Amino acid sequence: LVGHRRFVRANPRSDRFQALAFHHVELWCADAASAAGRFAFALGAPLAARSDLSTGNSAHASLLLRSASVAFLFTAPYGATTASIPSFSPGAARRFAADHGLAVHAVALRVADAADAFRASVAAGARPAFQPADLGGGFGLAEVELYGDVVLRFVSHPDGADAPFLPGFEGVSNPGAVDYGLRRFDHVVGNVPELAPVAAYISGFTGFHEFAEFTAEDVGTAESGLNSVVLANNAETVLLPLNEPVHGTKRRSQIQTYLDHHGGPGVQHIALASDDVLGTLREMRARSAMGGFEFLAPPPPNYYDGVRRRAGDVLSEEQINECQELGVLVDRDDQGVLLQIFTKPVGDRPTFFLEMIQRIGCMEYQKGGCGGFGKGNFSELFKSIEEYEKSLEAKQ
Amino acid sequence: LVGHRRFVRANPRSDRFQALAFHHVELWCADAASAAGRFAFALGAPLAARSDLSTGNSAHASLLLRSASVAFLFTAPYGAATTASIPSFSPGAARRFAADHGLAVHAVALRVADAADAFRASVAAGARPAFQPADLGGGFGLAEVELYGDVVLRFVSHPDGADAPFLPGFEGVSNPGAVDYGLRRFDHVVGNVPELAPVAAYISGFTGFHEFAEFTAEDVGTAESGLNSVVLANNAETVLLPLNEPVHGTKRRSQIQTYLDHHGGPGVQHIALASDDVLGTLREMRARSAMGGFEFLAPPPPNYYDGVRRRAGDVLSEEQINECQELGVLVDRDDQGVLLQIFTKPVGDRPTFFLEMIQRIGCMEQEYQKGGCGGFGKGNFSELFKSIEEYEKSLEAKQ
Ligand SMILES: [Co+2]
Ligand SMILES: [Co+2]
Ligand SMILES: [Zn+2]
Ligand SMILES: [Zn+2]
Ligand SMILES: [Zn+2]
Ligand SMILES: [Zn+2]
Ligand SMILES: [Zn+2]
Ligand SMILES: [Zn+2]
Ligand SMILES: [Zn+2]
Ligand SMILES: [Zn+2]
Ligand SMILES: [Zn+2]
Ligand SMILES: [Zn+2]
Ligand SMILES: [Zn+2]
Ligand SMILES: [Zn+2]
Repeated sequence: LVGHRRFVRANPRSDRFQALAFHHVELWCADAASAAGRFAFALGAPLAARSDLSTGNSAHASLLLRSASVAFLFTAPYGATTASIPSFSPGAARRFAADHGLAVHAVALRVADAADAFRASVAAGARPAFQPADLGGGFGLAEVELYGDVVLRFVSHPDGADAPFLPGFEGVSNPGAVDYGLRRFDHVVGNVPELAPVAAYISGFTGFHEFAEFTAEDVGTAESGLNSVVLANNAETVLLPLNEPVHGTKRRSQIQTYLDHHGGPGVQHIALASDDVLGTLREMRARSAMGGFEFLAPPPPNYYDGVRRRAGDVLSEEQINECQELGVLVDRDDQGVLLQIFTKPVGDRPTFFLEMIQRIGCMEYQKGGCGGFGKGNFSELFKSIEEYEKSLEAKQ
Repeated sequence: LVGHRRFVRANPRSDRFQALAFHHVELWCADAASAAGRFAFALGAPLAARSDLSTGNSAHASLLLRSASVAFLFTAPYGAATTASIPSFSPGAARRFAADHGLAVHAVALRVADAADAFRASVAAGARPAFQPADLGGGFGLAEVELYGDVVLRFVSHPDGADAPFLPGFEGVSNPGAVDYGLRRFDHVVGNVPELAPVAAYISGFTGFHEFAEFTAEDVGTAESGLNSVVLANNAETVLLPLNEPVHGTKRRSQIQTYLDHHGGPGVQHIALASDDVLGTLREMRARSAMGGFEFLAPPPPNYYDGVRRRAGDVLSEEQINECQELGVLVDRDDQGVLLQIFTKPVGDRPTFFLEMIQRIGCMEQEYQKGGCGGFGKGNFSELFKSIEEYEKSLEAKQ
């Protein structure tokens, strides 16, 4: 690493396969009904598809939530040839729940062809997880190891909006379901003990290029830190941050806390983009009291005087005041404005959480990664988590 | 067993300890947050208390939901033991439980006069011990015995008190904007077992709970399947514990055997939550269905509701009967009480555990309702049983 300021952005467009978009993210669950049901109301992502006993699948229970291009898959084992996801392992899924509580199993990329992505990845050092399979109807599926037991899943299928999530999934449209304006996955972040081997491995087999980086001096506190690199596809629409702890500090790094509590590497957080995040957050906050998500404590009021100074030329007073009311973090550069906020942990352990983001700018379609990653927001997020961890420590 | 019609109601008040009320039900989870979150908005039972890392407990993560006297506890192991608020918790047993059963009830808890007394009287009358009595501090007592399979009967005792915690070490939660949908109390908790006779003898034996009602396959079965049921009751008939067994040799598998097969042994099949306005409650619950709330079994056909008009039209308004029809509520009536009952579809992934919303109308006697008002109805049970059988058939058609 050289640090955020010294990193010269480039884009060689070195992808080894066509990484078109995030397709979905799959959580392996103790109970898919419980997780999907909670997430549906908490995020405004209505049930869109199911594959389970009611669809003839006795191998696994899968529920798909959608908010526009946000697609969350919740899969749990029952107590085989009927599986709609042939990579599914009941034993592994059962162990996963015990090992982590709620957490991400698979990060799915839509690719031109699953077999080609798999072949190109494995020829450039990817560890195979699931050999390519024809799912029928022109669908391809393959998986390789991403970090720890999280897999990178390749999905290919013909263009067409009649297309099922996957063959064997049955559509759902609930009378009176609503969304809260979530549009797409923005980024998916992994925590690992050692960054350099994982970054080399993933960039190696994907051809994904460095989009950004952050050292402890960029985003850490007096007491703790991390190092981060973000890998990106050619269009910089698929963004995969990677964090490692830094050791020898006054406190333990929140990334090491994660590894300790999670029981190994995994997805720390998933960022969900909205075209009006302030509106989205108003809806999500209304559901907080009745089992929805909560948000990390906002910065003090003086922060929001800074937001005026730094971003008052792009954001209206109405938006800035709403940012303050909702506890949103604001960062800007010459291309974009970043609005970001983090939930409290979404399961039992202080591990996995979610992020709501809006990128303002770079209108052309919007250019991928508009506004990049904000050093200012990053350092506030990090401080936020550190403070959260201290509160937990204060009650021992 | 002689069946519902020939069974002669008698209350010997033979409780071997003071069974004051249901206190809570505990679900052991691999993921407590997901279940508690969904249940909170599905049931209108907001988070009321927690014991977890944020309260200094590094042994288990516990969330308590409350709607008035309805109290659901969700507990999961963390990935220390001295920081537990529930000293009977075992991370190993909870992990095996979740792997074996998925989302399921582990503990049925009664408020008793004293936990040690309940345990002592229970064990002396044959109860299999699960957790020896312990003092939790603040005058709280906790003890456990085996109920059926892995499910324990938990005894909780504590002083009468305005702002006493659920259990010592649990911190209060009050969300601004929290609401409830009018659920008031637990009505009954139902166990499915392979053989009713030994379990009924065991529980009645150790508790001194008396027979409140019974049903045979001829009472409630279909042309293709059945069950047998007995209901046990405390002295006040406020704590009601039905027990179901399968009947064999029929054209289809009993839904009770379906439960055992998919659960992997005996367990809690369903829990009935009472409301003083179940139709009002159900409207609220149904408004949440589209966004991840619970769903309900399909209503019976119109001719059934022509039935409820003839059977109960004298004591129900047309508005109530019409709403029962809209919502798929089943209606039964005896000489004392009217029963309004409806079942959810399975509440987790497996077609095992489900919930019931019930209202009992009558037996008003300050102002209090007599326990067990309306008893259990042969009519409603038959239709609930038929609903499950129909549900199962829809599942099988998709193979
Ligand atoms: Co982020
Ligand atoms: Co019932
Ligand atoms: Zn794992
Ligand atoms: Zn490997
Ligand atoms: Zn810790
Ligand atoms: Zn910058
Ligand atoms: Zn900045
Ligand atoms: Zn005592
Ligand atoms: Zn005594
Ligand atoms: Zn078991
Ligand atoms: Zn049989
Ligand atoms: Zn089955
Ligand atoms: Zn009767
Ligand atoms: Zn009747």
